[PDB]
Amino acid sequence: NNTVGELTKKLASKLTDLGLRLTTAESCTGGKLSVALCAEENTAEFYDVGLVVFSDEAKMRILGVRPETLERFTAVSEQTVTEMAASIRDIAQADISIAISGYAGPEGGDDGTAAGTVCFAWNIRGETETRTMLFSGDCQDVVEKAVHFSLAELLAALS
Amino acid sequence: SNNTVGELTKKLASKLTDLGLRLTTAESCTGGKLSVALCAEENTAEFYDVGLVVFSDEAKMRILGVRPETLERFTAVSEQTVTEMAASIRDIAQADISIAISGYAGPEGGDDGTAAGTVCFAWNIRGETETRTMLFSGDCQDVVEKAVHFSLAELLAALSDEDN
Ligand SMILES: [Cl-]
Ligand code: NA
Ligand code: NA
Repeated sequence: NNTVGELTKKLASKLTDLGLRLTTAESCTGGKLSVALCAEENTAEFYDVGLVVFSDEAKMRILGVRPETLERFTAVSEQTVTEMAASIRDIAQADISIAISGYAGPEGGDDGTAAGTVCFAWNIRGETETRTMLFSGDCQDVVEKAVHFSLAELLAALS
Repeated sequence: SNNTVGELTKKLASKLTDLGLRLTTAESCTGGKLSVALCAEENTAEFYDVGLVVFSDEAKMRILGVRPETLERFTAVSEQTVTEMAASIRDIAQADISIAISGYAGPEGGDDGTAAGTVCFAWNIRGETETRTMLFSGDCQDVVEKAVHFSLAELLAALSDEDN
């Protein structure tokens, strides 16, 4: 019913109308979320910084994810993405951030979390919503659905 | 050598993993397409960790530590700016090798009259940096596609036994 391109167009219009700035941190989707947001005609007026990170080490060093958050909950959790989303919003001095962390596949987590499990955080002016989704399909399917969902949820919150 | 981007990343993956080389990227033009290409490789986690995308001059300055004077003297689209971007992202990611791209994908050019399609590249390979400037024909998507391909082909060339 909405393609990713339709979502980014609607989000762009909403964000620019509200004078708001978005940033993203991706640990799963490989930059596909960044790519969708830069595909917009006027991406420059609402989106500046996108980060892609794979390792726990990078999350700790770049996004200030606490080592004990990772110890208690792993990188794929709503707690980790809450920290990722808060850090990147500060780093970018943005109004809104999205953080995604998941197991796109084919392997799952070491703790046996199913492949296709993806955690999201949306931080809007310091207010954070989180979700954990389980997606079917191969890695590219999971990534496509994760990107779509992260955009669709933000659009909904900005009702 | 008439290679798709998928072929280039597969060859680059093998060149890098052979020596435990770690790669990082900073893109200001290609919108993350370079990161996506590198993350699509089957063994991406063995050689690629951090990718940064930035649009603005201020973000290059604050996040990548590009000097204000560099931006004023040479603009963001310059070999001086991408050299600084490549040095910083390499340190931020603790990587062996970095690629930085900054260009005018189009349709608009630079306020200084630099044509749309002008793209600057830096490759920092364990502390030694090569830079180049290219003018790519086509619309914004064409420029981005060619910039991604060129950034990878040149790195693979720099790491080739055939180089002289
Ligand atoms: Cl200086
Ligand atoms: Na994938
Ligand atoms: Na551009």
